[PDB]
Amino acid sequence: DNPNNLGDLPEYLRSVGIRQDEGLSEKDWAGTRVYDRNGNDLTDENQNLLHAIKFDATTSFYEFFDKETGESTGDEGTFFMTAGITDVSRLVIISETKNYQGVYPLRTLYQDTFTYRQMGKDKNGNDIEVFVENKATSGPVYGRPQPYPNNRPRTLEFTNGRRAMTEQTGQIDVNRQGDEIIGKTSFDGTPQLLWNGTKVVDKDGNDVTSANQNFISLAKFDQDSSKYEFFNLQTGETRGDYGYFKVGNQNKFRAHVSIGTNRYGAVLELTELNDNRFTYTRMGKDNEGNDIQVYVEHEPYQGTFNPEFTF
Repeated sequence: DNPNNLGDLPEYLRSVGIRQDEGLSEKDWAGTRVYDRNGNDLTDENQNLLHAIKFDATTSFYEFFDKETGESTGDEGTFFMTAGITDVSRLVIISETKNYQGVYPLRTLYQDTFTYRQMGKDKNGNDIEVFVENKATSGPVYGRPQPYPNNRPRTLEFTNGRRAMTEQTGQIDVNRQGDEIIGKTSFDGTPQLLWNGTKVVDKDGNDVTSANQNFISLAKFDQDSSKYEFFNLQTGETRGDYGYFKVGNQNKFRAHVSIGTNRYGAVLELTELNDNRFTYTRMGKDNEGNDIQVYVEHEPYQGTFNPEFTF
């Protein structure tokens, strides 16, 4: 029925963010106005913040398009709304073609309006926080009641969409959200799990951890806030690599944006995901220093550290 709802959970048990992602996926969007926090109109000074958008929750995929033509801008990638259960809601954009990431606190998502906070420009070219208002260009009118409503059809179409992800090294659980599998919280929102990288292997299962040590962390995920942080496995100290994460696309990738000492985004294909192990794949090294595909295995952490998030 709803392929994004792994485990067929009633809505009341789901994160706010995944429900918001689904809401965003129902409509074509276009940037219409930009305002400062007081409500003063700065649309003319921030035209570059305004585009047309299509979102797909199931694949956690977005693309931007020209408002005039609907032609792609060539910017596509991963998006998600943060979980929003124990922390505030933010839109995360990880561009897979334009090599940037953005984190935009939610201001409004209701009916035909989607507004978030972004850095923009005031009348004098000074950098200021602005609110970027998007309006739906498809769907209902949202006026008076209609027994027989005349809804605007959708028109945007993705150029490519999310690629098919088929790399597998072990069982991949598809009956619970991957955020729950790696970032389980208790009823009151307290994260319950810690993981560590155990080894890095090549496609034949040979251990190449020696050549890929910096991929090994003590990792902490929280499904209720979408927060992650990576710590030095041996010292328990933060690596300065922390921000927001999402397991998406029928649990076939883990994506994250680092907002710490090195600004980057990652979209990593998951090849195993279960309560005993998760594995992602990316390019790494062999011991001769050649560039090879590697697989970074993780298991539940058995050590004594229990680090708090540093942000």
